Amino acid sequence: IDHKADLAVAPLAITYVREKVIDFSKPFMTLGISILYRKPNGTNPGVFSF
Amino acid sequence: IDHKADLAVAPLAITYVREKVIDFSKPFMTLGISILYRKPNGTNPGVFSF
Ligand SMILES: CCCCCCCC/C=C\CCCCCCCC(=O)O[C@@H](COC(=O)CCCCCCCCCCCCCCC)COP(=O)([O-])OCC[N+](C)(C)C
Repeated sequence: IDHKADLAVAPLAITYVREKVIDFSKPFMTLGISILYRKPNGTNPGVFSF
Repeated sequence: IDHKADLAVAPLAITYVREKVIDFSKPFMTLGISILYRKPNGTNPGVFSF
């Protein structure tokens, strides 16, 4: 906003508030919110696993 | 291009050639190429499968 730079090549996510002030190009990468979880292990099937 | 319209609210996919001629907004829907395939039909091998 202060013209101390020319581009902003970075993980700068396009949102409502930033678009109202500065201008973005079209997205070079799209994404979202996802879930981390520990990969299953199978070292405990229960004691009546037979 | 002939100014016989004002907007183009439609499934008009942003590509290289169309962007060089007309101007698009930022995407309201993102997508890609995916695969149709028939859902697995269970494969019951009969009731006398033993
Ligand atoms: C482990 C140690 C050994 C113990 C056992 C030793 C004994 C041997 C025991 C059993 C032997 C069985 C023979 C094999 C049959 C093939 C199976 C089949 O595909 O047919 C079908 C079964 O229906 C039938 O079985 C029709 C067979 C015709 C008559 C055979 C028995 C004769 C009767 C007595 C005369 C005997 C002579 C006289 C005796 C005094 C199965 O169909 P499917 O393909 O699985 O799927 C369904 C198909 N569908 C969806 C289209 C409906």
